[PDB]
Amino acid sequence: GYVGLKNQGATCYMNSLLQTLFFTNQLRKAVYMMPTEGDDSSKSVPLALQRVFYELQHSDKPVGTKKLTKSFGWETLDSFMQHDVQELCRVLLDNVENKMKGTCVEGTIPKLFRGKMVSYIQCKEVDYRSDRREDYYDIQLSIKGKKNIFESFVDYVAVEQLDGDNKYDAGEHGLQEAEKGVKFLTLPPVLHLQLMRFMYDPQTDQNIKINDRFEFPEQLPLDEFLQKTDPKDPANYILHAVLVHSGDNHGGHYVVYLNPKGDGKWCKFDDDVVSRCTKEEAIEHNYGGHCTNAYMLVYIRESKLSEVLQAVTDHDIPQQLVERLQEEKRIEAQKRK
Ligand SMILES: O=C(C[C@@H](C(F)F)n1ccc(F)n1)N1CCC(O)(Cn2cnc3c(cnn3-c3ccc(F)cc3)c2=O)CC1
Repeated sequence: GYVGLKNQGATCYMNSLLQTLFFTNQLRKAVYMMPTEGDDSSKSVPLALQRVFYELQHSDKPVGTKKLTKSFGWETLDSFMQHDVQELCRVLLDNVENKMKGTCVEGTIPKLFRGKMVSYIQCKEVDYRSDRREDYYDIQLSIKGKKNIFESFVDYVAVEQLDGDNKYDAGEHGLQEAEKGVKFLTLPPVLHLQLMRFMYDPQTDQNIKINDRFEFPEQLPLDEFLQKTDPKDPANYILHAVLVHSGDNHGGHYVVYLNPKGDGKWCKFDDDVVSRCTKEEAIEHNYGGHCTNAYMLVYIRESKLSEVLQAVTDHDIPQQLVERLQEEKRIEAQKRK
């Protein structure tokens, strides 16, 4: 049923992320609604994303991404090497949130992808506490020395002591013994997790890939990490996508596994070749140990699954957008002949 993206070795994780976003159907529908009719054919990242999405949705042949990469200005070999995957996501989703501003789909990116957490300092021997709320669109999880996603989460919210050299400064009170930590207030409908497999190394001043075993489940209960649970919306997550990489460097092989409709029927998207695969190939096989493994995972909250993955028909694509892309295709085929 699904079509691939053309191979573009220098773009590393880009293709895998494009598919991930394409299959967040509620995002996709919102993308098709952006008022792009006036945009510049070659400078508009919102237009270029609509074009990629349309073509992934209608083309029988593998879809191209050069107009997209031009639009957001990452046209060099090391544009992709100087950035993390989530930084690409931010560049894409921001352009798109901004273009949806003032429209009926304003607020769609925050609604899907944004959560809130509290970061806090608590002094031990005096009453003074500081709470600060931060929003996040993604979470970077540590995997070195952790067996599984559960353990990463426990480490994320684990309390970090501050004393001796590392003491905290409590103004009125003094420098003080304290505890530092984070808790989640909310977890969004679509949860983007990056795994910290690529880490700086001082002993050799260079980033190295860590290929250790790291287990992640199909079904992920996260109530334990919330500051306050909701008994009417339990934080149960369902695995949607597994972004995978083989080898040790930016020359390696990047693929993504998805179960697009949430029903546990999986596929592997390996640039232009899309094929059915087993649940075992998408999940277990990419734990690592034994250089092929996952560096980013997408989960969808169970109570939102129906909404996030609502069907998208061609009726959901304004005809002004169809005509403009179909005219582009007409003229390319014309210069071709
Ligand atoms: O495609 C690559 C490079 C290749 C490597 F082999 F050249 N790579 C493939 C897998 C992997 F982990 N790195 N990357 C895209 C995937 C990547 O962004 C995942 N990632 C994301 N954020 C990280 C990683 C490590 N630390 N952080 C991080 C942590 C906190 C923060 F505020 C910002 C970034 C990380 O490994 C790491 C770099």
